Amino acid sequence: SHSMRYFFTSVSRPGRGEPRFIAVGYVDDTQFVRFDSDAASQRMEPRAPWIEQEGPEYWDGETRKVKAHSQTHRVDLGTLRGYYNQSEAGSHTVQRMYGCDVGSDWRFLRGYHQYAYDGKDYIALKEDLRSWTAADMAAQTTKHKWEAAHVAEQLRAYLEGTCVEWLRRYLENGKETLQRTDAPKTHMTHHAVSDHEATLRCWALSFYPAEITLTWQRDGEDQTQDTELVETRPAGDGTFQKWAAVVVPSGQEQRYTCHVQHEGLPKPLTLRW
Amino acid sequence: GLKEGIPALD
Amino acid sequence: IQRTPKIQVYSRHPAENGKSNFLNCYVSGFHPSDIEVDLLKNGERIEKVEHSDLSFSKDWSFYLLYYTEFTPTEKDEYACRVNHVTLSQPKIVKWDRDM
Repeated sequence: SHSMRYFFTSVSRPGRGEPRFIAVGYVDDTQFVRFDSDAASQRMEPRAPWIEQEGPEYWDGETRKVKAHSQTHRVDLGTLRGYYNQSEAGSHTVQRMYGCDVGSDWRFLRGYHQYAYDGKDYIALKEDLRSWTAADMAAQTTKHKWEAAHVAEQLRAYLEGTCVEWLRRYLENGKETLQRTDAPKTHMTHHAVSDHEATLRCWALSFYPAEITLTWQRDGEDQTQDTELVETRPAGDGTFQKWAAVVVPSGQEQRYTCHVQHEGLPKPLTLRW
Repeated sequence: GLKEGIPALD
Repeated sequence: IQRTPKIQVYSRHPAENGKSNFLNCYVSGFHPSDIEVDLLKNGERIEKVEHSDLSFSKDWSFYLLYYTEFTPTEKDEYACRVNHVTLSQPKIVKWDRDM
């Protein structure tokens, strides 16, 4: 399973000038391109070595296209302010995500195109890539207009065809990293809270992709009481980190086992103190 | 690669 | 909508005194996007602090990684200070070795 995803945020600046626009591109959990209106180049920039392989015609295209995306969102911010009957004094946010998934065969699996205003669902293309999920009556108006203009049909042609063609190209060219898994480097730590009570903490580091499961079990039986899970987090170097802890009576540490599932492990690992 | 054009709301 | 940021502060690699490393402050689950994140060494603001490109999760909330190079010691305290419209006053999370 693989994906390509583009994320766009536009933020109106009522004090002066035009909205802040930030675009980012991903293949699975690897960011590969950026654009930022506040940045000085006014180009789509590379963020992974394997996309720097692309020639100038690629960078001119993506820059032209991303600037046109930027304008579309500027205009959208105006439309929405009118629809929701808001003043020009407030700063508002528009966000768009689109992209495609492929299965292990590299064939079209799924498509995406969804949109939010001030952080709430507005309009989304449904799984079939033919109909829409409008959240409220403003979005309903957009739904009727987009149906009339055959927007679904146009997005479908990209997401089913051209989108997967790029993803395929990128997967080949980035195969040394994008198609390599990095298994978690695991270990455990002990923290005496008192004479009676102690904390075991089970660590997963330097792993890719981000998807991982850490579970504790006491005496070979899943335990959720007295545990904690932190959200999975980026190391900074393209890999991720996570941990899980459990509070345990002092001297009972050997009952408890940490279980680690991840794509880069052929079998799940088990750890014990 | 980005789509050639995205729909405006209006 | 308005969601408060979740904050994690941690080292990229396991921490050893006198060994160069990266101090991270991951902020996530927040809205709107405008936010202030500072890394602190014994209370003072660190100056060459870089950050990731704005993005967001399935629920539209944003996340950012703020990071800088550093060489820990036994004495030096490190922390992330975050300010956002959802917060009464800036929130400050101290870095633990249980990172």
